[PDB]
Parts: sequence; structure tokens; C-alpha cells
Amino acid sequence: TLNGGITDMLTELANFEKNVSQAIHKYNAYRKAASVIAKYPHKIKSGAEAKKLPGVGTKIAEKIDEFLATGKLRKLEKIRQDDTSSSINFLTRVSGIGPSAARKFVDEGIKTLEDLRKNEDKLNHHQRIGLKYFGDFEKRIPREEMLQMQDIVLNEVKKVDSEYIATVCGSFRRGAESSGDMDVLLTHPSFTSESTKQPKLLHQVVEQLQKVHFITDTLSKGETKFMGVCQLPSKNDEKEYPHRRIDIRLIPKDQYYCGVLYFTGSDIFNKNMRAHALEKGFTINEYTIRPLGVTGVAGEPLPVDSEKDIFDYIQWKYREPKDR
DNA sequence: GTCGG
DNA sequence: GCTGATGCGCC
DNA sequence: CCGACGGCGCATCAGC
Ligand SMILES: *CC[C@H](OP(*)(=O)O)[C@H](O)COP(=O)(O)O
Ligand SMILES: [Mg+2]
Repeated sequence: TLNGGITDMLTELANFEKNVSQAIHKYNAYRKAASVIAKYPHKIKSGAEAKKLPGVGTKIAEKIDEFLATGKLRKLEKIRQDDTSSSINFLTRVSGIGPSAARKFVDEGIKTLEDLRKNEDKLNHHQRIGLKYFGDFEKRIPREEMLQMQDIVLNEVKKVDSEYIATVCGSFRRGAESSGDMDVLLTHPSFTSESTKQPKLLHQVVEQLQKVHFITDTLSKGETKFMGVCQLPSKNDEKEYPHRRIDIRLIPKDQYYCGVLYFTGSDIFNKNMRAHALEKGFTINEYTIRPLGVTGVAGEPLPVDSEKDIFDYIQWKYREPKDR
């Protein structure tokens, strides 16, 4: 795209701040500045020009000015040549290894995947799985597979109980050619916010999907949400499919469609819809949609039976998952 | 790092 | 054995 | 000039 050099620089600076410096806000800033520049329909000639965009401040401008003039950034070259920084930045790619564990490993002389395999005793359950499917988790999922994966989930959910309502959200629901992982939202007439659940409602779906050898491993499981690994059935004639990340979140029926809206995305869209709601005098979150009183106090949660209901409440024209 | 009170 | 703090991850 | 910038489910560990 236009200004591929500047965006890469910023995204590289962002990763450094998150993984090495452990400054989450600086990371979010550099990410913000990188995204707005990526959409920009020109080629930035000066830092003063880039500063006119929202999220680009004084310091990023003086960075853009340096990059365009010199070709490479003085700071990043210092980070690139640093053994500790680059090593810490690598390990954080492994699922279960955040900045904290990463630094702890590199300080103890563990820098590469070879070292992680050699020292599996020092890894937790999550990190072991993160290492096992390291390459597989960095592969994107083509829509062709996601469709085949969906059919298995929805049918196997139907196999346990007909009353279950399974909805695959994320990029896939917006109709993207490729998706990062599978994000499934589950609910049942039995489960609501007021009247609590008898457990083994999510479990039965997870236990069923394991029975048909779809779910391979488990990263985390509890009452509400589950996180683990799944694999499509080997065609036998062809080579086996790569392992994929799956998430199954069990949500109360009354606040399902409020959940479906939030987990459908995108971030920019939710941020714009939530911003408009405040202008119209309503407050929406992951869970519920509520009215803001005269004094600016949230009332009782309003009834919702679809996504349309939320769009109606804030007198907004219904947008299809394609245009999110 | 950038924004807004 | 319990309860709170903290790392990690989602968009 | 200075505080906000994501609140939460689950796994793990510290402290009692
Ligand atoms: C690149 C500009 C940085 O500003 P921030 O608000 O993190 C630094 O202040 C410049 O110093 P460097 O990081 O040592 O180059
Ligand atoms: Mg600006």
C-alpha cells in the first residue's frame, strides 16, 4: 500500500514498546498512527503533513521526517542490533508467552524455539501447546475452510441439543476471504442473566466436539468461555490440515444479540456506533443496551431479541455484516 | 505517545 | 486450603 | 501540566 515504509517502522516500534519496554499505551499509539497512515490515499512527503491526521503527534512527525530523509530510523537500528530486545520480541509470538515470561526466559538464556523444546519443564500447559502449533497458529484460515469448520460446529451443537443457538462471529461473519481464528458464540433458553445455569452446558458441547476428534487440545476451560485448538478431518488422499485456534463463549439468551454485535466487529465500527449512541442518549457495551438519564445515569437494561433492536433504539439505519 | 480536561 | 494479585489474551 | 488510555474469564502463584 501507500507509505508501506512508514507504517512498518511504526508497527515495529509498537511491538518493541509492548514486548520489550512493557508500555502498552505507547504500543496502542504507534498502532493507531500506523493504521490511519495505511488508509491515507497519498504518499507522505513531510512529518508536518502526517501530523494533520488524527493519532499522529509531534514525536511520530519527527520520526517520519527522519525516515523519509535518511531511509532508516536511528532508534530502530539500535533495537535491531540488541540481542535481548530481538530475542524477547521473538518468544512473544509463542501463544502463552507474554512480555513478562519472555523477559524471564531471555534472562535465563532461553531465546529460540530449540531452547523452549529443550526446556519444556519450565513451560506451562498453554505455552507447551503454543510451541507445539507455533507455525500453524501464524497461518491464516481461508474462508473455504472456515465454512467447512462452521458446518461441523453447528451440526455437533445440534447433536447435543436442538435448543442451542451457535453463531460464528469475527472476520468470517463480515465475509472476509481469510480469518485469524474461529470465534463461536453459544446460548440456550435455559441460561439467562437473572436465572443462573446448572453447569455442564458449555462442557457438553466441548465434550461432544472432542468425541468426534475436532477439538485436539484445551488452553483454558471454565463455566462461561473456553479456549483451545481444533483440526478439520484429514481427507486421507490429501495431507492433513493445519491446527487452528477456537474460542467458544457461552452467553445468556437475553444479552446474546448484544454479544453477537460486539464480537462481529470491527473495532472502528463498534467505536463509531458506541460514540453515536451517547449522542442519541443510550449506552451500549458487550452485555446490554441501556438509556442514559437526564443527569447522565444508566437505567435498567432494555429488552433485545435481535441486532436490529439495537439499531432501532439509537434510530440508526441497519448495516449488514458485509458493511462493518 | 497522543489526547483532552 | 483459601483468597487476592497478576499474567495472558481477546479485538 | 497531568491523568486516561479495556474491563474481564481463566490459569497460576504469593501470602496467610
Ligand atoms: C521516538 C520519540 C520518543 O518519544 P515517546 O513519547 O516514547 C523518545 O522520547 C525519543 O527517545 P529515544 O526513544 O531514546 O529515541
Ligand atoms: Mg492531529
